[PDB]
Amino acid sequence: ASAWPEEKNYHQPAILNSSALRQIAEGTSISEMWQNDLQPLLIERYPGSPGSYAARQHIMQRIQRLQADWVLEIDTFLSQTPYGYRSFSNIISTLNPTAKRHLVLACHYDSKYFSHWNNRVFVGATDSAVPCAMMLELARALDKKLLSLKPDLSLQLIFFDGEEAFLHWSPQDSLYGSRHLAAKMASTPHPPGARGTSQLHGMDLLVLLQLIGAPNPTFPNFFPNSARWFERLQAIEHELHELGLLKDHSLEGRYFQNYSYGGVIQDDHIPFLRRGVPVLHLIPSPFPEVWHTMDDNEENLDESTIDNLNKILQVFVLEYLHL
Ligand SMILES: [Zn+2]
Repeated sequence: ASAWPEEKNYHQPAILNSSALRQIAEGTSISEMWQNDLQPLLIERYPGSPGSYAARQHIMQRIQRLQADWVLEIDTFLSQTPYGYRSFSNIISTLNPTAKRHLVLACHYDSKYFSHWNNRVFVGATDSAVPCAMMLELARALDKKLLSLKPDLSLQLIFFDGEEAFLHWSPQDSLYGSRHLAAKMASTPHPPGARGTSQLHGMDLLVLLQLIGAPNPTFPNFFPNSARWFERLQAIEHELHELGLLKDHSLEGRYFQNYSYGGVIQDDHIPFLRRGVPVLHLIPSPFPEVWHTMDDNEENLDESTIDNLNKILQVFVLEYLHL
């Protein structure tokens, strides 16, 4: 009986030096991300809408133009909703599908349904268009390094559909895509041909980004079994800061603060956490002031903060993968 699913417990990062850190900082472009990945997502995209379809096409297109060998899968299913049966489509983007272990980054690409109000449309800029754009920018910025993966560990990105409740949150009205994907991966043998391990045993760590893009975010350390990874984000932020690689940033107002949070926050990670998957939940506490209002738009996004977080995340990913 192989003990490979236990490898994640001991996996250590391969830390980048100063020179490598300046390279990562210089290799990501907040303006390119803004125009090529984010703006096309700032549209009404609740499940089943024409916008949902457009969002999904945009995401698959931006991934397909890259050199790395991404394998795209659309996981489509039906679920009961307050409005009756509906169709949903998760987008899964994987490097090295038969690779036993994967570091997983995720966000939801749907936008909460709201009828038009005084000609205003809800586009959920921080929730979660920016997290989506950040994942695409990461795939783009690290493309050359990720191409080299073509430790049986690789990378996977998941864009969940239907994270939002159609009405207000309830156990049955919310997290449609993730409750579905979690159960699916929990009952899918992995790697192919395996006798007793599933795709969930292969998830080294689930890094879920939500509500990112507002000013002064503060991310607490939610789980003891991922606490050492939270610490790495703290170390990275601190070193990028000391090297002068972040913009309009101070240690007093650092994003990753030494402090926990006992309460449960409902999000796409829940269905995975309840099946034993380690989670690093990158959601700030408190939530952006514009949370679930028509003001969660482009105008209220803090550009340098997103840029800083892009650098932190890309470094975290390269260190995890030893790239
Ligand atoms: Zn939301």
